[PDB]
Amino acid sequence: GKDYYQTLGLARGASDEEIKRAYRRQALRYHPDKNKEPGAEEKFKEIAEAYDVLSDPRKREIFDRYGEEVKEFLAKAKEDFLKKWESPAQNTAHLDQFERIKTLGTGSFGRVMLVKHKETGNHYAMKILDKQKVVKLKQIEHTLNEKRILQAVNFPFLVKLEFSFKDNSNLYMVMEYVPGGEMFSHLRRIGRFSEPHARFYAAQIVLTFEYLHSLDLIYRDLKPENLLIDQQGYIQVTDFGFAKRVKGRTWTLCGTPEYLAPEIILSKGYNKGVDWWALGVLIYEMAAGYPPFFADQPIQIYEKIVSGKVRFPSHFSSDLKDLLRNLLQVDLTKRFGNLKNGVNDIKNHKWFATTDWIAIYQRKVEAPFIPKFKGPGDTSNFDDYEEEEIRVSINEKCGKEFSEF
Amino acid sequence: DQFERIKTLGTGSFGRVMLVKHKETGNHYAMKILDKQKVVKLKQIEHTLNEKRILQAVNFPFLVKLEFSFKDNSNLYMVMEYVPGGEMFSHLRRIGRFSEPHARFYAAQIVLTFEYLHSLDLIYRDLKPENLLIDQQGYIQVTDFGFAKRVKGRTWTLCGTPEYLAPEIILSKGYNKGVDWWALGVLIYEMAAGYPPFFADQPIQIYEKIVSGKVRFPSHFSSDLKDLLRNLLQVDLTKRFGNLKNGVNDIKNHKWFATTDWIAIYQRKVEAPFIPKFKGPGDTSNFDDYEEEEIRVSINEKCGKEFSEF
Amino acid sequence: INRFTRRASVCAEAYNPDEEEDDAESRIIHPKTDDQRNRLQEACKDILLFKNLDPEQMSQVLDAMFEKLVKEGEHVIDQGDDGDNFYVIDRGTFDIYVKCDGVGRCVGNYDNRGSFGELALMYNTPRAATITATSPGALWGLDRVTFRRIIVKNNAKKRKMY
Amino acid sequence: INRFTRRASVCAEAYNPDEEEDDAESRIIHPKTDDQRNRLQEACKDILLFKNLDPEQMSQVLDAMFEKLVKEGEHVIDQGDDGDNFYVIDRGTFDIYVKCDGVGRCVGNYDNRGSFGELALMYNTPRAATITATSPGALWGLDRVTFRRIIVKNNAKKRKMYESFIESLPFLKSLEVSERLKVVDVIGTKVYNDGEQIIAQGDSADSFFIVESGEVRITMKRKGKSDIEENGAVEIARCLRGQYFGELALVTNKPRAASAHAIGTVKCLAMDVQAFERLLGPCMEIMKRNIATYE
Repeated sequence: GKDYYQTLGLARGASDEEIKRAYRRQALRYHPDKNKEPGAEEKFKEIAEAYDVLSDPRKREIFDRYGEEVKEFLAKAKEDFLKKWESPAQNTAHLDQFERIKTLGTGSFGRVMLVKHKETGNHYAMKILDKQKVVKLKQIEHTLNEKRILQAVNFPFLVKLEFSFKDNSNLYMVMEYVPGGEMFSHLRRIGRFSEPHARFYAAQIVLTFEYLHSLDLIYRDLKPENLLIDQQGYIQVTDFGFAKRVKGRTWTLCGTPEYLAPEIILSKGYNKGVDWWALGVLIYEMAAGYPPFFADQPIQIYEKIVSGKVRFPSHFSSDLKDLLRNLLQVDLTKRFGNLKNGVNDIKNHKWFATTDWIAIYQRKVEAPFIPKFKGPGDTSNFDDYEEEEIRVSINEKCGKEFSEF
Repeated sequence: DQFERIKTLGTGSFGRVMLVKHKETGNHYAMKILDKQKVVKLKQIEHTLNEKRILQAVNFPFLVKLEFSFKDNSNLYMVMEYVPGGEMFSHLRRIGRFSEPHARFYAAQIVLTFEYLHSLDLIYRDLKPENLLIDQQGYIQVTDFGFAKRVKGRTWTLCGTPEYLAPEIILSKGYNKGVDWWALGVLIYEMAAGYPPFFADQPIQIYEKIVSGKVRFPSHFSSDLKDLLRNLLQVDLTKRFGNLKNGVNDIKNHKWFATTDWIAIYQRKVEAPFIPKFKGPGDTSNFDDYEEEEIRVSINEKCGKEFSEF
Repeated sequence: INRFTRRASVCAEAYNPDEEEDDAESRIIHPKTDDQRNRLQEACKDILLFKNLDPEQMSQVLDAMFEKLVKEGEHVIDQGDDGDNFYVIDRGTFDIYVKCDGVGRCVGNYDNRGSFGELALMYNTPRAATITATSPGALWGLDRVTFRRIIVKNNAKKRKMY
Repeated sequence: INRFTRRASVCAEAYNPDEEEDDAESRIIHPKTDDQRNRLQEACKDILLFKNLDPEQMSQVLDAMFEKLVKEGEHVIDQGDDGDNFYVIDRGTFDIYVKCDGVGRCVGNYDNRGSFGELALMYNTPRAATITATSPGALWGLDRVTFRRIIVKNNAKKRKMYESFIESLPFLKSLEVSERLKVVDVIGTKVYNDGEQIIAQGDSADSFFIVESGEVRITMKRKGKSDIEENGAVEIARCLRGQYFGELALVTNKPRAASAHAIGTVKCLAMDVQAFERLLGPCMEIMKRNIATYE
């Protein structure tokens, strides 16, 4: 991470000009004879290592090659993303193919159900949406993002969505199957994870956050329901229509109504760092044992959010307490995510004493406890729901408004 | 069916209550339907029989009249005098909390009705804020008396509500008066703190709090009743200082309670500290906007031989 | 300000052991092995009802017990009918699916650990939730009628004699 | 174990920032008296949204406020229907009834305070309350459409007005298009009257500030610099709505230049190097890249 050229300020040819100035600055900053707090020793050691390696290209050649490879990979990823954005896709789906079985869960946006293919025959999930509720609210901008997100997928975490199908008054989107269940149900059943499980969850959260930030794609939506556990022993995210990348600011408030930071409640801008805050309170549910807001009226929730005060029962960890105490001001200006790379202060923190993202990059680490897989159609882990068929008349209702799909 | 109905007045586990107009005189009255469905599905004939036997020869200012009672081939309708005004819980929730005189008057009325019930050997049993009616003249009335008993004796009945119990009722232990006193210690709390007494998302926490007697001193509470609340919760009853059999020589000699002129209160003369605002016959501003459910009359005889005492 | 839940009554059968019924000393003991009783006592010696009880009553309750073999996939209890039984967590995974407003949701799976069903013995209440058996097992079917009758009879006899 | 809760999707109205055309100043006009305006301002100050708003937006909302006269026994707003209005009880008392499993339980009323349907403006949601008339009265407020439009217009004006005033400075080459928004958001606002010294003399000048509105005459004590002995108005660098000062303070490291002086009502920003040192770090290493200019 720490480039040897940027540590002391040198171009391609590290000469004996600014090296002395950098060494003097480093010595004036870090001083073992005067300073003794933790964290400074590692920084001083890294600075000394960079200084001694800058004088010998034999040790900086590997770092230069790694940086060049990282830059080439980033450029290739950006080119692929641009090509996918500039490449449309449609007319690759049909209704007479997948037959529904039962309902899995409906909400204020869509209904996920179980379907089976008529050709091969395999259980899968299908999200159905009705344009009747979207026409009244007018949310075509959020739905248009899915047309491009369907193709913008080049990572394991990114669920490779299937081809969608728009009807006269209904839309269907097939996705992968999740024999396991959701994390919210497991948390409500247990209510208190151990140390290994919490560490694994934090590592997965950091990994998915880094993956989402690499593409500069605002997550926007965030809730416990957006976290499914697959039978392979991993975590997956759902509902990506809310994602969007705009040069300017935005104002579409929709996603975290309860876990809303005090910076957006006043109808103001925000950045991707808020995604951590809205999720930080979630960690409380996996530490204390009860919900964060012990009230029912939105006024009490807003007063508790604006009032910088969080309890600390005799059940939290050592580093988690410090992490929660560091973030308490109203105007979160010293955020740990709003940095250059955004993967230094969080990884170097005491909470992540031992981590290894390379092992998870290739997907080869068995989860602590994988849900029981009782063969295909093992919908016992997921929550049940009443059956509700599609009772809509076959009639066109504004087709031009739903052309791009 | 010699009564013209107007609009429903209430629906719940206790039953249904509507408003009727006397055809022989023209006056708004309340009509409570026994239904008997839940009674046969839950067995509640003993409580009704006890209430009937009690009301057969019981009359006091803190009681509702029994004017005309009607039994059909499969239903029963009890008529009573309507008291426009509404319950005090609605006003308490709308405002927030009352003052010290209000709590003093409430405690005075509570001890008065307790003494009246003890004079003839009776037990109130159930006690909730949804059983009070304030008229315009200040005459307070109590409703819902099915949860009672003729003679105290020594039984092992289990009823009431989870929000008003004590360890003596969880494992029946007679509780000739603890159920009517221990739980009362929390009632004042409902009319003191700015939030309900019990606030938990599971009955286990409520049971643990009821078993572990400990009042949480609110952030804003008067120091006068603090000492009283710190001791209202107890196991036995003989250790309680203010708990004489008379019940008048203990509350009057208290710290805050001293100028409680019970002579003028028991005679129904002193006006209430908060009189409801009237408007017309059968007001509805104080009551909720509840709607009327599906009503059904009798068809044939199904359980008419139940209350075979009239 | 708040949803304000209802406050329905919790009345039940007024068991007056004095001149009811005709039989007497109807204990109906059902002995079993010693290992099962020893394993069940570890969990029975921690409930609020048994935390303060005479040893004789605890021994009688431990002796009186009926077993029921439940296979995989059997809706023996469903949210709707009245509830009169106390099921003890003996062995096997059992999912508690509650019909939250007509929607099934897992409350807390029990696997030879914990304790539930005691609420049914507190008062007349319908079924708590659906107990789905994921695999075969042997549960304890303790009815409500038996528990209050001796538990009150012993106290009455002790108060009459002692 | 727990009562639990639903996880329903929430919604808010959208907007097109590219649409800059709007009303001239306000559609509804109804200037009330002074006492009523003061009472409305005092009642609105208790709201959290009005804690950071400036007097300009408050006056705009007061001028665009809409008054509605409600008589006795009148009924317009009802539960279930999509909420599309908002009012405030200026006087009187009106009890609000909310549904509770088929029972319209009461919640309370207000008396020259409160705000019926204050949350409806934060997001589109069905009517979660029910109002009822009691006596003749007047309610002040504004619908959700116009309120959201005015809020978004003010936000866009505050976001776009500030930046164009720094792009002209040739010094600005390191900041990217994404950091400009963060810098504009971090910039605050402060007001200084006449005589109020912005900063005492002899302080460690190691920051940068730009004047927003109001001329600022920088002066110092005539002593070291060869000039008139009698102290007075030194011709250092009069800053105005366009000029800049404080840039030459990271590499030069010259002695105390001078001290500013706010003449009358002067509005300035509130930048800080701490916020800039979080991402790009100290500007000393960033400004060294463009050495061809300073050399």
